[PDB]
Amino acid sequence: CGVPAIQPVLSGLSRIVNGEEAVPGSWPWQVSLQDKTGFHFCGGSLINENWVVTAAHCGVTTSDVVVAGEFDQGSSSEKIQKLKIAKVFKNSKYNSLTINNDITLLKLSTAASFSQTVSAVCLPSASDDFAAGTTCVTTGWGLTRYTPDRLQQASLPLLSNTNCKKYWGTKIKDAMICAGASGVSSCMGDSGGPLVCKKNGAWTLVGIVSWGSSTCSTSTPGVYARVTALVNWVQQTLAAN
Amino acid sequence: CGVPAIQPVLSGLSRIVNGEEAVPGSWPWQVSLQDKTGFHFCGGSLINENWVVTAAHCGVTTSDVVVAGEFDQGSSSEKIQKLKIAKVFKNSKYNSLTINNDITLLKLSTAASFSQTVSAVCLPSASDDFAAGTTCVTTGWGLTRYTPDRLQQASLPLLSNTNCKKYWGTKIKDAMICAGASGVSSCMGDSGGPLVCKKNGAWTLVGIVSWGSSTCSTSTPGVYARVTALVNWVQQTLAAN
Repeated sequence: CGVPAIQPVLSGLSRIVNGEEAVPGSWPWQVSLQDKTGFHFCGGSLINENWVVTAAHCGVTTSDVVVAGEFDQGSSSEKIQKLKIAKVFKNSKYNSLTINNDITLLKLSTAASFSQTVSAVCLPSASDDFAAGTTCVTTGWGLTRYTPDRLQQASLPLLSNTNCKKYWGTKIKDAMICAGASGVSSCMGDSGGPLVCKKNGAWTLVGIVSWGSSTCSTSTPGVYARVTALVNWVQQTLAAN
Repeated sequence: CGVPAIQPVLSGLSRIVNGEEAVPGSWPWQVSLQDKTGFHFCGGSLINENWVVTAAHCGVTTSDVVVAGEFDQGSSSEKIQKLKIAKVFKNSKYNSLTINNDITLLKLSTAASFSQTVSAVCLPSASDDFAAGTTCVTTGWGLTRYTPDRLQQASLPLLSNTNCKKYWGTKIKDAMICAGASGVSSCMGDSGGPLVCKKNGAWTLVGIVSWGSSTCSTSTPGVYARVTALVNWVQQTLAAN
């Protein structure tokens, strides 16, 4: 896990304004979530061939589909896997008013076929420490909400929650983590999309997109679900189903 | 319904900055929603002795309590009714990502005792037309989220959805309505709290608080669930339960 067969290329432009285009297939856990009608509404991350992790505030149901292997949402030409959802597991601690504990698991009906362009992100241990100032990467088609239809990426640093409160105040809870405000926007991440950091040669899922600056400010950090705080619940859910 | 036994007094100060204090008991349908621990997290409105209407994004469950007859949340001295919730009816069309169709009904276990300070707001017909520019009133303890602990009120005008889109863009859906940006803030309304307008001597529930300006701007309108679009669902739910 965490080692793409097609390696990401990250340039200085990933650090400013709205990031830059990714190399196709270089973020192989990134999936798109489409509703009954084919409309892309959220992101998510494969954690193995049968399970996708996304945000609870996406409100995914079993009439939505998981789309793997995608790069260009405007191309009907690329090999993709449209996978049906058999069951949705929303974290019971999710507070839909503060958006705290913002995580949901999706169990697929049939397994994805892992390949060079479809494979799993690594999950952290609950005890892992990702320090403030660490450069991490967020990816998604979140800029289409306002414009390129190809997968974008940005490099942005983690913040301590204390420093994140200077921007967002009391909305920041312990199961949250912030990144950005470094002169680059966080809006390329879809709701539910990944924030990953490279630990010992492998990319690890550190955050899930919860919300960001209402104006895509380059000086306002994104707020993510903190995966260390929720990974025990993830592993308990996989073991019981 | 819609005719308080204690009549509201609304002065010019209800029109600017953060509104003004209400006369005690003059908004008798206003309830407070408290969790297991007594913490006030949302508002709502009585529509009869057995049913409270609030917003779906409040995520109310049967371990929360409805508190009626309140004025001063810091006073342990006033007569109030703490009412248990027997069942929660979230509108199935609620989209937790756009906050569209943001309405939930609460059926009480035991009826409230209606009085001078506890009584019901009127519901509109689906076909009622509340025109842009109509002065309406929002009430709540929403300023405690940042400060007075007594019930506040503000007068603010309705906007057409077209004009509301100039502020909020594509987040405005048909089951929504906006009010304010007239030099007064909308933040005194709790999530799920009422927006009422006086039609033929009776106060009618026109909106339910969905979200507002992240900085409580006096030039940014509040966004509410549009009750005309959801009242048929309300009446269908009351008739089947």
